[PDB]
Amino acid sequence: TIQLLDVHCEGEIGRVAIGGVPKIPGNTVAEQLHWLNTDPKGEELRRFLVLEPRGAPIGSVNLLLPARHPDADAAFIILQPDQAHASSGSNSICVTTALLESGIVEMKEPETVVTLETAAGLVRATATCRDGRCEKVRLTMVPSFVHELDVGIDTPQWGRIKLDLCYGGIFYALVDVGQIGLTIGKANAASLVQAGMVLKELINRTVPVVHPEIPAISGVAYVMFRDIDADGAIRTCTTMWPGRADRSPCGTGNSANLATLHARGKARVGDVFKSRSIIGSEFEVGLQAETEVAGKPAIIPTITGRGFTFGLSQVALDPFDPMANGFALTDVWGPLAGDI
Amino acid sequence: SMRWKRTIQLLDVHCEGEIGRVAIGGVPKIPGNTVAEQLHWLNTDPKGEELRRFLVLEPRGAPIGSVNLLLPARHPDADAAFIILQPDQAHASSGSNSICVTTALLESGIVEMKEPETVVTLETAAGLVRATATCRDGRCEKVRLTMVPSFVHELDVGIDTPQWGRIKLDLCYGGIFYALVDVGQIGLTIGKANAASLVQAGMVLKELINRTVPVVHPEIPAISGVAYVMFRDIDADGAIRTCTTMWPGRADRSPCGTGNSANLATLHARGKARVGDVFKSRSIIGSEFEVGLQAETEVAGKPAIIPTITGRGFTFGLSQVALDPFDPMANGFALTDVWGPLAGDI
Repeated sequence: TIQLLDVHCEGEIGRVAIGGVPKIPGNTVAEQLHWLNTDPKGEELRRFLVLEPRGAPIGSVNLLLPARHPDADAAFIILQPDQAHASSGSNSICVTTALLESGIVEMKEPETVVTLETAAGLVRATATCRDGRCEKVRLTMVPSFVHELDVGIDTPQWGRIKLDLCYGGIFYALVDVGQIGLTIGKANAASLVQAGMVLKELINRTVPVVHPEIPAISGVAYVMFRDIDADGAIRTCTTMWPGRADRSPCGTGNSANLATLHARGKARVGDVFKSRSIIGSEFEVGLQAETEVAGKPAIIPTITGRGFTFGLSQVALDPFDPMANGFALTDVWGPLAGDI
Repeated sequence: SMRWKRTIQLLDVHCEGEIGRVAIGGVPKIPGNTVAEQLHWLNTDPKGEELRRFLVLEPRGAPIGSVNLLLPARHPDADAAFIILQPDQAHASSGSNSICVTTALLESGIVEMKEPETVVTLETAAGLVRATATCRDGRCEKVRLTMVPSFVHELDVGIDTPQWGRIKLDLCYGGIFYALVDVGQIGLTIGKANAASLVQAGMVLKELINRTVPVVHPEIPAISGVAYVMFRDIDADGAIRTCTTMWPGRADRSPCGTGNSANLATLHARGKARVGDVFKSRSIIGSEFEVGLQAETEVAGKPAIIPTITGRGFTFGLSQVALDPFDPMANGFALTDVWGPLAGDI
C-alpha cells in the first residue's frame, strides 16, 4: 500500500505520499522527474494514483523521495493527470505541513525551517508552528525569471493576444484575462478553463521552452489568467490540463508573474503583494532579492500560505484492479480528458 | 497526525468504476429511530446538510463518488443499515453503493464472511435489500442484489423542450424515482466522447422535470422527486446501454442498479421482460451489470416487480477524514469546471 496524508493549501489539494513509495530510478531528483515523464513504468504509476477510480479531477499526489542534498529534509515530485512536475507552491506548503504534523520532521516553535529538494532546486520553507499545528508556511521559491514579455500569438477565437512567458519553478504563459473577454470569478470557472486549454495546446505546439540549466524542466505547464481586484490584489486563475482551475492563488505562477512585475518596474526588493484565486483564497507574495539565472535577470520570490491536514488515506498498490490502468471523462475532468 | 482529532473511517470501494466510500467507524449519531426518519432528517435538518456538505464537497470530497453512512440496523433481520450521501442530497437507494457496502462489510469482517456464499441483509429507507455475495479466500468477488419493489408510474410522458422539441420519458421507481429517456431523442449516442454533452442534457431535463413533475412513493413519504434522468439505448450485442446523469452534473460510472431496476419495470409493462429473464447492462465506460426479473409483486395495489442486480465491488483503499468544524472551508465548495453545469447552485 501507499500511505498518504491528505492536505489542502488554501483549498487546493495536495496528497502527500509518506510511506510505501516505490523506488524511482535516478541519481538526482531531476533524473527522477525525467524518468517519471519518459519511462512506461513511470506513466503506469502516475496513472494508477491520479486517475479514476483512485484519483479525482482535483488535487495532486506528491511523492516523497529520498533527499540527496545533506541539508534537505525530503525530496518530492508532483504528480498530476498531465505529467509529473518539478515545482508547486501550494504542494510545497502541503508537504511541509504534512512532514511537520506527522512528526517525520521535528516541529520547533515558533518557527521550523524545512528544506525540500525539488527537480528545480532546494525550496527553503519557514513554518510558523504553534501547539503542534503548522499554521502557515513561507516558501523561498527557486530563482524565477522572464523568458519573454509581450509575446504575441494569433488565436482564431480572440484574434491576436499577448502573453508573458516566464519561469517560477515551472514555465508559465501569463495572460491578462480581459483579452479573452472574461473575468476571473467562480461563475466563469468552466469558460476560463476552456480558454486556458485552447491556449495551452497552441502554446505547447508552437512555443518550446526549456530551463537554460535544468534540461528536465521544459514546456509551458499552465496558462494563468491574471487581473487586479479593487483592493489591489493580483487575481489569478491557473488552468491545468485536461481542464480545471487551481483552487489556490498559484505559488509558481505568482513567482513567475512577480518576475514580470520586476522587469516592468512594478515591483522591487522588499515589496509584498496579496494574490487571490478564483475562489477567493489568498497568498502573500514577496520579492526577497534580485539574482541571475544563466546571465538572465532573475528574482527570489517568497510565497506564504496555510496548509490544513484534513485526512489520511492508504491506497492498495494492486495492479490487478480491473481499472488498474485508470480512466477519465470530460464530464468532470475537463474538455481534453478524452486524450487521457 | 490525527492524534487528538475526531475522525470518520472509511473503506474506499468501487463498483464497476463507480466509487462508494463506506463509513465504518466514527459515524455521528443521526437522529431518527427508523432509517426512513434518518433520511428525512439528513435532507431537512441544517445539521444534516452541514454534515453532508462537509463530507462530499471540496476540499474533502470530489465530484465523483458517494459517501455511504453505515447506521444501526432497526429491522430484526438486517445486518446493517445505510444511507447514500451525494452532492445533491441523501438518497434512499443505490445498486452500486449497496454492492460497495456489502463488499466493505464482508472484507473488513464487520459481517462474518462465509464461503462459498454469504447473504447480507441491508436496511435502506426504501426497504430491505438482500445482498447475496460470492466469497472466496477472504474476497467478496461479486454481489447479487435483490432490489426493493420497483414499478412504473407512467410510460411515454410527454415533455416540451426548447432544444429537442417534445420528447418522451418513462416515470418509474427502482428504489428511487427516475425519468428514463431513449437517448436518440436528444441526438446523441452513449459513449465516453459524449460524457459532457449527455450530462448537460440530463441536467436541463432534471431541472424541467423536478419543477413540473412531482412524484412521491405511495407508502414511504421520505422518498420523493425524480433523482436522476437516465439515458438509455441498446448496444449491438443487445446490452442495455445506460447513462445516468447526477446533479450538479456528472455521469454514473456504473450501469446504474436502481435505474436498471426502474427500466426493468418498464420492460415488464411493455411485455418485453418476464419472470426469469436476464439482461446485461453496460455503462458509459463499458462496465457491466446483470439485470434479472426475479418475481412479480404489488406496491400499494399497483403492479410491480422484484429486480436483481449483479456486479463486482473492489476495495481500493482506506481513508480517515477529520471532523473539524473549524477548518476555514468547513462549509465546502464546488465549481463548474469539474462539478458540472449546475455547480453554482451548491
